[PDB]
Amino acid sequence: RVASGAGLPTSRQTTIMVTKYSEKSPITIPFELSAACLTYLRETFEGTI
Amino acid sequence: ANKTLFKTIDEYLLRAKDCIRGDTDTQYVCVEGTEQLIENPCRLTQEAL
Repeated sequence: RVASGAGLPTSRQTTIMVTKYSEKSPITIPFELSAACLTYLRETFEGTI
Repeated sequence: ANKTLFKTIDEYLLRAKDCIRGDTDTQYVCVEGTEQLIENPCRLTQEAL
């Protein structure tokens, strides 16, 4: 603030507090897998090439 | 304001001011000493533009 002159309505010592929030925006992706890669991922038959 | 030139110009710098408020939409005469005054050269020249 600033000191005032004569006959003028002076200032008063004031404070001000203010909050601020977080805003969420989640993101996602779907991705598909067939049943073939599922049944062929951990499964071996006859040991063929 | 018929005085000598130096006294008239220091009187113009000191006192010859309009003192209009800016809060209202029309041009009321302001309350005294709250805001800064409005000076006018056309007060000294006594002519309008």
